[PDB]
Amino acid sequence: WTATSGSCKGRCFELQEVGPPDCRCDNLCKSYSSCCHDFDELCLKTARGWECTKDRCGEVRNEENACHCSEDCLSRGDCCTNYQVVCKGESHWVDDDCEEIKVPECPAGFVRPPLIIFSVDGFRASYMKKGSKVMPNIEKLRSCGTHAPYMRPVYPTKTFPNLYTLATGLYPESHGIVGNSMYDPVFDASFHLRGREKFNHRWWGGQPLWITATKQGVRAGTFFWSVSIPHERRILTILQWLSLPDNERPSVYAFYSEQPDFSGHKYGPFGPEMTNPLREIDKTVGQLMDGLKQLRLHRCVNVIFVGDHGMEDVTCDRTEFLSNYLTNVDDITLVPGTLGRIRAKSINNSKYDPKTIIAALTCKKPDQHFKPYMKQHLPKRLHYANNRRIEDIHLLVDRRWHVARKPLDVYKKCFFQGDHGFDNKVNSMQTVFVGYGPTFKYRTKVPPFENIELYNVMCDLLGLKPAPNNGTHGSLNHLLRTNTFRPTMPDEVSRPNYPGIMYLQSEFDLGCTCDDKVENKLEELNKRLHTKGSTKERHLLYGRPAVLYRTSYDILYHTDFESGYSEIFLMPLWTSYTISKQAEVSSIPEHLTNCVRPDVRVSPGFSQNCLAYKNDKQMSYGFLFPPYLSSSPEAKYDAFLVTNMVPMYPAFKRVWAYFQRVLVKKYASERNGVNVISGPIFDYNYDGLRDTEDEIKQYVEGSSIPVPTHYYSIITSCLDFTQPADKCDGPLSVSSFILPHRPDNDESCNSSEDESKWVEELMKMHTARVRDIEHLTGLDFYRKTSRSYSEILTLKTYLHTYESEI
Ligand SMILES: *[C@@H]1O[C@H](CO)[C@@H](O[C@@H]2O[C@H](CO)[C@@H](O[C@@H]3O[C@H](CO[C@H]4O[C@H](CO)[C@@H](O)[C@H](O[C@H]5O[C@H](CO)[C@@H](O)[C@H](O)[C@@H]5O[C@H]5O[C@H](CO)[C@@H](O)[C@H](O)[C@@H]5O)[C@@H]4O)[C@@H](O)[C@H](O[C@H]4O[C@H](CO)[C@@H](O)[C@H](O)[C@@H]4O[C@H]4O[C@H](CO)[C@@H](O)[C@H](O)[C@@H]4O)[C@@H]3O)[C@H](O)[C@H]2NC(C)=O)[C@H](O)[C@H]1NC(C)=O
Ligand SMILES: CC(C)(C)OC(=O)N1CCN2C(=O)c3cc(-c4ccc(Cl)cc4F)ccc3NC(=O)[C@H]2C1
Ligand SMILES: [Ca+2]
Ligand SMILES: [Cl-]
Ligand SMILES: [Zn+2]
Ligand SMILES: [Zn+2]
Repeated sequence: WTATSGSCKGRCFELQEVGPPDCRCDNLCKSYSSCCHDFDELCLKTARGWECTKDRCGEVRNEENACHCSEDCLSRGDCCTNYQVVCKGESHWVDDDCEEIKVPECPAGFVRPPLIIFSVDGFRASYMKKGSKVMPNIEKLRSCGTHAPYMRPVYPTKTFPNLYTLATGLYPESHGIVGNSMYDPVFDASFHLRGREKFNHRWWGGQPLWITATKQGVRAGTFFWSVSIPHERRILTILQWLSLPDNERPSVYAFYSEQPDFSGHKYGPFGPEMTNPLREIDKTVGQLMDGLKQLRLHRCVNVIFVGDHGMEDVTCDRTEFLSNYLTNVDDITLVPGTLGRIRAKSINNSKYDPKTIIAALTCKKPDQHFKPYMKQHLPKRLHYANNRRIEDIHLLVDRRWHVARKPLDVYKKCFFQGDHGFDNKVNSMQTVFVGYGPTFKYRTKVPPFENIELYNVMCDLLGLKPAPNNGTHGSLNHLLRTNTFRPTMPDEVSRPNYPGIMYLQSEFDLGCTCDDKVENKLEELNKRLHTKGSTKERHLLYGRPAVLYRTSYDILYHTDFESGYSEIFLMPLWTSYTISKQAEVSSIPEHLTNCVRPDVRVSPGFSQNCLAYKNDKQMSYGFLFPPYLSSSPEAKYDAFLVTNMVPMYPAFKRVWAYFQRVLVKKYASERNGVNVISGPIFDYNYDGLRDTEDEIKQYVEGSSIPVPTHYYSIITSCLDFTQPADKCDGPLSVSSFILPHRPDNDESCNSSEDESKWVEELMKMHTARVRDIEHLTGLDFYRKTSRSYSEILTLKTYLHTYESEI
């Protein structure tokens, strides 16, 4: 029960939640069955429409009307948004030439520029050019404010996961909303778009914008609107709130539209029936902007126009069914659609074996429109593993496709031509961002960015201190006229050692051999200087990376490379080298194929040994700086030092050798030299963060040599490619990857062919931001450049997608 029969009179859309069992007069009361008897009557008026007409101007105030055209209307703060246009001969906001907003132009009482979030659902990024003829208001915001060509959602590209990421600056794995449908195995409860479970606060983690504001003394408008409340009402409600007295008036507001997503599901992203939903949205933006112009706020408010995700062509006939792959289809549960998630049907069966499930789903059809992963082996750029609500088995589905359990689920559980939720680098999933206001720049285009980054920015605009999030604060400073935030480099925690020659050959008993005895007054002081760092500014162009945790490590210098060697992990944390466009590839000579040499700078005790790799049949080794790319036969001996050595599965050595022998030189060709930094990553617990010495779960058999989970590389050159990588005067260009280090190549269905048909496709799939690598290594790159630090934080958030132009 709820004794809900008090009044809403004078309380229509109040900002507080009053104590039960009283009656409420806010957006959630409809959802909670808690509204006052008169709520509909008073708080949802519709009489006479939403627009003034020439025969209403200066009328008798009739309280029952939806909005007003009377003389007192501006004072009451409740006119129809076109009241000035009809009754006072003022022009629409779209019709005015935009004039730069050099300073905020706010009425008295207004301490700071308000922020209005205008969020639109399923608004595909290509709509801004393709629908530009039927969206004159939106086009003005875009062209006069600050806009990206598109904005990147988070995976899965679904509604609830994206709205709450916008709200928090968190990955879905961190905020807890990992899909529109979820099973928590500890709650033993399910979360769905339909029903009541979603109303409990235990699902929603992190701290969203409106809570962050509240706790810091900034009043917030609503971020939930009933579907039944028409969009015209939503706007007048926001405009009413802006009219309130100073100490009652919120600083941050939200408007949400269900369109164009609701139609895109029925008609597909470009159906002819899509023109009217785009017409609708542009009117609502017109109404808001005319409304702000009325109350003198259109040169004072910051507006964000933003989408949750895009929309792809998807139909029933493009459904892959699991019952065509698995005999035991009734011992699994599947979360279906544009992404697949599998768990056991019953916890009782300990016979349920994820390995057999994955084996049956791997490369079984030449056409296969999905690929199975254990969640820990998904690309790290999706950050979709670390939550108990994400099932162990995941299916990445091809764009334009679906997966289901059995055919009966499709025709009795065709009505649709659109869907979304695919991999977040897929063009059709990209969405929009426009910023318009005093605090944004004027007629400015910025590079595409991720939606995780907007939390920090909306905090700046409101003078708040952002709760801990996954954005990189400072990386979007270039969108703003003036910044609240001045970013600074983290301090180095561990300074390196610089060992000289301290050990004799005969002190080592590592089980390694090499043909290196056969070998001057000229050349001895030449290669002396290389071990002392004479060519440090050739192979290490942006400073040594900084180690941001407490450890024990050595810098080691060579003619062709320089490395950060960990005494704790017995292998380098990072290896840096520059391959110029002129450089040549050469082969490993017959006598040096088994060559591994002790390093006289590093002790036998803090060194790897050949014996452990001999003992381990499953485990061979590779090298971080590639022998193939040695600058001279004399130099090559450096590449074989035991301190350049890393553990690698034979299967992985195939991917690695082809990267080192073919791809590095080809990049150097295209990019006018490249500088590469490569290293191991240890993330056994898949939280996306480096693992400490006492979290290692795998060692090369009988050794203390830890086994990396991934291997990374960062590849940097000059954005103006007419300048060589190592003599670049301005901005830089980068691409990176995080290869999973796996004992098989089951992920690449074509792997039995030559490496040239598959390896590059694999690396493309595991593309990465420098910032992802920093989280996983505890390192900090690009310490010493000529570029501003804001420009460097942008560089670090960059992701090279290998998609063609939108
Ligand atoms: C993206 O950004 C986010 C935010 O910055 C990063 O996530 C943070 O990472 C931290 C490191 O993992 C983590 O810090 C821990 O916090 C513990 C307290 O946790 C609660 O309080 C915070 C603060 O309000 C709150 O945010 C948390 O919310 C989580 O949990 C609730 C309910 O369960 C969820 O509703 C919510 O969605 C969120 O879940 C997420 O995080 C949990 C873990 O917290 C995951 O399991 C989920 O999958 C989900 O992603 C909590 O309510 C604190 O107690 C910890 O301190 C222990 O550990 C450290 C390190 O050893 C140490 O300093 C302490 O001594 C202490 O040790 C004790 O526990 C150890 C482990 O069992 C053990 O070794 C000892 O024996 C001790 O008993 C710890 O500091 C922080 O909570 C999250 N924040 C969020 C919001 O997720 C994220 O990493 C970033 N991602 C990337 C890729 O960079
Ligand atoms: C109603 C119930 C399901 C109980 O939960 C709620 O009320 N929420 C659940 C969480 N939430 C959201 O994440 C949410 C975010 C946005 C949003 C959009 C863009 C930008 Cl730049 C920032 C944002 F914040 C818009 C609309 C929205 N819609 C909601 O519904 C609210 C409140
Ligand atoms: Ca980790
Ligand atoms: Cl889902
Ligand atoms: Zn959506
Ligand atoms: Zn949708």
